[PDB]
Amino acid sequence: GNPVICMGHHAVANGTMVKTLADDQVEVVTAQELVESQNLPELCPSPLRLVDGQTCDIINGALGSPGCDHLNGAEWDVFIERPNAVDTCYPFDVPEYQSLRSILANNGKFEFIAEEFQWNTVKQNGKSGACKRANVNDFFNRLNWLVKSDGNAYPLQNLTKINNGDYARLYIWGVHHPSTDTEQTNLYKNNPGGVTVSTKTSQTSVVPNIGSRPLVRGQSGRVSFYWTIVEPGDLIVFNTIGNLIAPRGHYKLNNQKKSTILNTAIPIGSCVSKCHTDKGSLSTTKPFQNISRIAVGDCPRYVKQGSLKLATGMRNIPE
Amino acid sequence: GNPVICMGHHAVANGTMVKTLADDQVEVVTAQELVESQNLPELCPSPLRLVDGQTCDIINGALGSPGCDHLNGAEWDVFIERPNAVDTCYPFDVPEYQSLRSILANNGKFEFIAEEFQWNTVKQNGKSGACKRANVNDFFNRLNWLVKSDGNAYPLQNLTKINNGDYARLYIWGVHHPSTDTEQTNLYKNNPGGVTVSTKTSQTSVVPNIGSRPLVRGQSGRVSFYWTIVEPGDLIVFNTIGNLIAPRGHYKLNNQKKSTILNTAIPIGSCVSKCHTDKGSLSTTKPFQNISRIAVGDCPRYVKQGSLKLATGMRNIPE
Amino acid sequence: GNPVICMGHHAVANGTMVKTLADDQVEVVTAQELVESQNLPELCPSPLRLVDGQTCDIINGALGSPGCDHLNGAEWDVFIERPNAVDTCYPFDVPEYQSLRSILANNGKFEFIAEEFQWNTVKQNGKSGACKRANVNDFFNRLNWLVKSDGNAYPLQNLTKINNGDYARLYIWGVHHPSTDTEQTNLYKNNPGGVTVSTKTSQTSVVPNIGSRPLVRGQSGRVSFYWTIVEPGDLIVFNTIGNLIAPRGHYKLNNQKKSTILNTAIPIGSCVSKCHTDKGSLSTTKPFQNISRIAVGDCPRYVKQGSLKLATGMRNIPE
Amino acid sequence: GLFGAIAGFIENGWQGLIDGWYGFRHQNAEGTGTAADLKSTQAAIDQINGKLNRLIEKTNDKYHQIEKEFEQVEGRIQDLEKYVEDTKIDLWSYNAELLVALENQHTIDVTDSEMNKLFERVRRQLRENAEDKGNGCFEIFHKCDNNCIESIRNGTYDHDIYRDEAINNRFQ
Amino acid sequence: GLFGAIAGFIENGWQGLIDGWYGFRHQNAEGTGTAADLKSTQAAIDQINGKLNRLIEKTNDKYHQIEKEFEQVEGRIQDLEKYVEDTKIDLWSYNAELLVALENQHTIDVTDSEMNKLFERVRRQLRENAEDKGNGCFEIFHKCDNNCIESIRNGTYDHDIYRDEAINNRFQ
Amino acid sequence: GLFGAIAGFIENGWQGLIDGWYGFRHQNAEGTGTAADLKSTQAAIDQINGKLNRLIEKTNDKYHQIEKEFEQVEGRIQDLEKYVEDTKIDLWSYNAELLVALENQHTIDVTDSEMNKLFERVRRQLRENAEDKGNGCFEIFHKCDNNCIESIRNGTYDHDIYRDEAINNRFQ
Ligand SMILES: *[C@@H]1O[C@H](CO)[C@@H](O)[C@H](O)[C@H]1NC(C)=O
Ligand SMILES: *[C@@H]1O[C@H](CO)[C@@H](O)[C@H](O)[C@H]1NC(C)=O
Ligand SMILES: *[C@@H]1O[C@H](CO)[C@@H](O)[C@H](O)[C@H]1NC(C)=O
Ligand SMILES: *[C@@H]1O[C@H](CO)[C@@H](O)[C@H](O)[C@H]1NC(C)=O
Ligand SMILES: *[C@@H]1O[C@H](CO)[C@@H](O)[C@H](O)[C@H]1NC(C)=O
Ligand SMILES: *[C@@H]1O[C@H](CO)[C@@H](O)[C@H](O)[C@H]1NC(C)=O
Repeated sequence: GNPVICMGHHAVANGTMVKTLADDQVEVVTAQELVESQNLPELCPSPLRLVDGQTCDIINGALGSPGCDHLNGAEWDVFIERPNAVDTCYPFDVPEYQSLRSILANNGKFEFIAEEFQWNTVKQNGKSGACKRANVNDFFNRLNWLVKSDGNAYPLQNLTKINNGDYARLYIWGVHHPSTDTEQTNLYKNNPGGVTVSTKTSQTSVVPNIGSRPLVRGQSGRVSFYWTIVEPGDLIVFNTIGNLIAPRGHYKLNNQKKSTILNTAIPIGSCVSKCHTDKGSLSTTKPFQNISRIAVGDCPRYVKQGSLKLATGMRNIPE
Repeated sequence: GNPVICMGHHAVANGTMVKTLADDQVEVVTAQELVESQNLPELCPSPLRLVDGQTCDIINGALGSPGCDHLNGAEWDVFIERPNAVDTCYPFDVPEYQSLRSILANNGKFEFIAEEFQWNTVKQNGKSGACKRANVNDFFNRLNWLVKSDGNAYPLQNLTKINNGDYARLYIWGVHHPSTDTEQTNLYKNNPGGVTVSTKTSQTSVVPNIGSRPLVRGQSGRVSFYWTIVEPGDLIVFNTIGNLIAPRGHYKLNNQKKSTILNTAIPIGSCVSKCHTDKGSLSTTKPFQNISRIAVGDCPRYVKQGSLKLATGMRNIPE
Repeated sequence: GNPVICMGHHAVANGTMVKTLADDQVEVVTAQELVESQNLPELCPSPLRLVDGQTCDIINGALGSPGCDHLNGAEWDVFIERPNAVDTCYPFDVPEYQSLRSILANNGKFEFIAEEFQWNTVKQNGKSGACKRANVNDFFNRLNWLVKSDGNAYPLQNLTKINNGDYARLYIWGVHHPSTDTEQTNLYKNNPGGVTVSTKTSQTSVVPNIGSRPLVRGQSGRVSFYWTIVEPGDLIVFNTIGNLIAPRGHYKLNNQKKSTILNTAIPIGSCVSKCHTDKGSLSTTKPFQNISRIAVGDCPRYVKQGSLKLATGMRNIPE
Repeated sequence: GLFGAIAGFIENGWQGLIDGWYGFRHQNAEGTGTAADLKSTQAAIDQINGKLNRLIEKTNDKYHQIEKEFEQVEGRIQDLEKYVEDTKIDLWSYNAELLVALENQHTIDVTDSEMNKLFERVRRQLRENAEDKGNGCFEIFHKCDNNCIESIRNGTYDHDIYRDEAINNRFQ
Repeated sequence: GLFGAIAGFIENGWQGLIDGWYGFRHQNAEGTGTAADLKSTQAAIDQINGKLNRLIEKTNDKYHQIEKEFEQVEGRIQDLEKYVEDTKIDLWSYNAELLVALENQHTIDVTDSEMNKLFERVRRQLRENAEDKGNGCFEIFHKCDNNCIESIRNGTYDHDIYRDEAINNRFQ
Repeated sequence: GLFGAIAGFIENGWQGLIDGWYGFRHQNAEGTGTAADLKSTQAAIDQINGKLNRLIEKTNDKYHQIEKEFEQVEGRIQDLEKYVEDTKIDLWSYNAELLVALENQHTIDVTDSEMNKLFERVRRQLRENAEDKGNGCFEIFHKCDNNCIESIRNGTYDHDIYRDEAINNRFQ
């Protein structure tokens, strides 16, 4: 009555600490980190379509500022907008800036469809020294600066586009704010000016505001940009007695808008990944990440903790 | 040393699959589905008070458009607004549309209290061909279209209502936007027009905007509707030199606003339920539902999964 | 074969009821309440910096209303704003009231830096009977009421401040709305008036609105207050032909804005606590509280339940 | 499960056991029989119905909320409205997924445990008169007629009655 | 609980056991006694205080948030503000409800388990010298004076000392 | 853990056990040996890989969301945007913290349980031929050569072969 058989389990020299409900440091044999805390120093151009705006942010890209020609026809899942982007045209603002930028980014493409607007008497294609292309005075190539005729005339404009296509149209137009009354009359005869753009169910009316603004690229005037969306079976009416920065057409809107925009300085590389943060792409299978709340694509969920170890083994009690 | 007694458990031929932390398909003897994935093809008029707007959405109901008379005095927990509703009056917009609609729906009743406004010199009760009732030219029956006297006069209006009641008042008023300068002078003499409505602590000032809009029921003009809330112990002042679409009184506001609105085409039936989705009422005790994020009342919580089985029995190992 | 040894556990006469997954009333030997449901009848001035606005809310404190001098130079973690606060100056509104109040509170200090504005021809330091200090007609001491010269003149103002400091500046300015055309011409000659304030990248243009408002402290006019933020390396331009309620300088903005505001009538006492509700400070280690969703500081998380008992002992089965 | 009875040393369940969750199956000189055990069955049922009632509990009584469907994009405020609802839905879906997995994990452990408690109860009644055969069955080392079997099932079995007979059978 | 000791084969607790959570109660020729078991008591206390410290842990350090009380309705933005806070509160209330139910379920299982580990420890010390009576008690089949009882309680009991006497008492 | 085997009556693990999680260590007249137990090892591995796969599961596929970084304060709408994201992050961080603590608590109990099931399996095979020494080891009361030891490890050990020899050694 002397043989012995012992039942037991494995152990290693040094295991990993994990937390339970009861204990914040239990040593187990193996564990798996669930928080991704490393990123790639680059954005992966695959399998998502990235489009690099480079020196143009997406508003300037949409307006057609100098340097933004490379974004013509561009299609994207994620628009990569650079923080060191620069204004290269006439000084402007957008009253609902973030909303226009959201709509543009979400839509996911720059597909511009030109139209001819039969403007009456006024001179078209007004340019500026603040918006040089090649050198040589120019303007937003999606906009049309209307100024008075050589006979010093600017009559009421009353123009209509009807949408019989199968897609909603995005019209971008602007209103010019002169510095002085003299600047006003020199450009549009009348004083005050005014614009009214309307669809069947909506409208927008703007009174220009004359006054001295800070000098920006040798200009104290400002343009304020607006937009109008024209559904299939709807139509748009342009009404003005001055100061209208007219559109040269419309952007096409996808019925399904599934795209977005990411603001970062990170370079686009050659790797493959479906998850992008403003610090770079993540290449991981972990369920969580602490790298950035700004994340786009098929990503781990963002959390505050730097580490969360899942036990994948029994308690480690060596000897 | 030969009798035997065996301890055991039940089993059935075919059990149900459930998930655990460790296993996504474990067979157990019985289980209970926790996600409601069936709805009724109707809305239950009990025990919640539903009010069917039919051809009038709630804005048109509040303004008093033709066809909306059945909503007078109406009281509701949930306002049922139909997607095939139609405008039947003068073409209008509401600058803060969703906010007015929210306030109306939340308040939960259409209790209109008429007041007489001692308007000076101007002609009242202006009507229109775009707003036919019975045929015969009419208007929003809660609004009063003020136009110039027959002596071609429209003097400054300066009218005041004081609130000495025990409830907050909702005043709905509008501003007319003519198509042409001729239309402007033909209706209100002056040019420009203008309206200022104010309480002790707030105000709203509107300059009419003249211009051609798309033709809607034979009209290119527009009315923009606004609102003012007058607390007990406060008062409201109407100031105008033209274009005011005056109120005929005020709506009563409940101190406690507990109601809402549901947009759906689903017919109201005869069943009993306290939970309504835009697809119909739910009749269930399950804690979750995957039918619609749009749910009103005493409802299961909405989730993405189509099924979640709770084990209500032991593992099934038959033979 | 007769001695006995028994293994057992403790018990008490009456234990505490707790909930499990399976049972909503299990008696255990001891338990710990996790929901804090008691508050102190006071706010603790330590270790957070509280500043009592007393009779001035934070907007009035920023403008420099009569009675608000005690808030000059004030620095806070939490601004304590009293519900029985009173307007003591010219009747005003703020178009984006909550946003200005948020910015002020978040910034966490009232550090005003005076500047001299070289206004041309117009008379400065306009005062009012609705804004008595000591008795004797006065105004917001951070604002400068500009009125026409004694020679009945109010020329175009064109003034510029440049920011070469290391902090962003907050400029608060206003626009006066007269009751009548006579009031307008009596104060600012011209009719209409108008103001344009602009930075390099933003702007704000206001047209005054003439009309009768309810009488408030013997006034039917109103001032509308606006604000402009001037980043380092930016500049601000003031443009007016009338009605400008000018600033006397700017407020300093912290780069890091970490403060907030709490609206309550609760008195500040002498206790020590880092968690404040609108009902008073909490002094607790519990993880949850049911006292108020309005909580500031280092607080338990707010929950709906009045009690949640954590078992800290075994089941209680006495005898 | 944690105790290794159900789908463990109990090879399988009994489809013939239709009036209980747990029970007894015996063989003696008079014949065979299957009978349900009420106490163990009821203990399992109570714990499960208890989960059920705590589960099918809570309100969600909501009326005026926010808009959740949109014809066309508007920008900033609509983005936030969509992001808020999307965030809510993901968090509640996660709660439901985890809840059911936890409850089920626990339910299986509870039923496995109740099976084991029943077995251990009977082992303790039998004392030295029987041996564990390893399959959830006890070999009884004395004649045990229908009354004897029933006394085991209803907990009135007195092991001292049979101890002399059983000890002698086990060890000689 | 899962092990069926507390409120199981241990019929009830001892109100007289005031310096421990678990312990020993004996009867021998010299008299009776109750003594606390330190190791099992401490193991249960540690696990529970461990839950406690992980629970009474975490910040919630918040300053500038959003408005949460409103005099009058405003519409769209106020609706969203109310819906966001209402969503937050419901989710945190659910977290708290579930947390406490899980912790308590687990606490009861931990204390039941520690009771069972103590019983099993003593069973293993006694080897063939004793028999489980079924109520958390062992019948010891040899004279066991106060020193003998104490050697059991502090784990120095040597079963070979008494094995011959105990075997003879058990089986003859 | 709940069963008190690992870091319990099993004093420590075996660093030499490199081809399994659980196993056998014996001593007989021919020598000593350590061998892995496949069934218990595989049962533990399966349950853990099962957690793993349910964990490393789910999408989070999001594109157009809301702004989350801001140059300067704007007021009301920016406050809400920040408060919404901050609320989301806290709730998901809490989910992750709780999840890992629950899973780990459960993983430790599962591995402790599988250790105990292995021990109980072998106890049941040995019947009356062996006694629990109290440290996860059985004293075998008969000659047991390498073939005999292996028959225990692969579950073909027939206790009736050795019962007469073992009973006589145990009790005389
Ligand atoms: C021009 O405006 C008139 C009314 O002023 C309107 O009847 C007509 O349809 C408009 N035509 C175009 C081409 O806009
Ligand atoms: C993420 O966690 C790592 C450690 O795992 C830490 O070094 C890093 O700073 C964290 N990143 C953050 C907090 O943004
Ligand atoms: C009319 O306006 C004058 C000032 O213009 C004001 O004193 C008076 O109270 C107003 N009366 C009414 C009835 O609105
Ligand atoms: C809800 O789940 C059912 C299955 O239970 C599925 O058929 C249905 O499509 C789901 N509804 C959705 C996803 O809206
Ligand atoms: C005044 O305005 C003129 C243009 O109207 C501008 O050139 C000048 O810089 C302004 N000066 C100041 C001091 O604002
Ligand atoms: C908080 O809970 C207590 C009971 O613990 C209750 O009396 C009190 O009314 C609650 N406070 C609330 C619901 O605001």
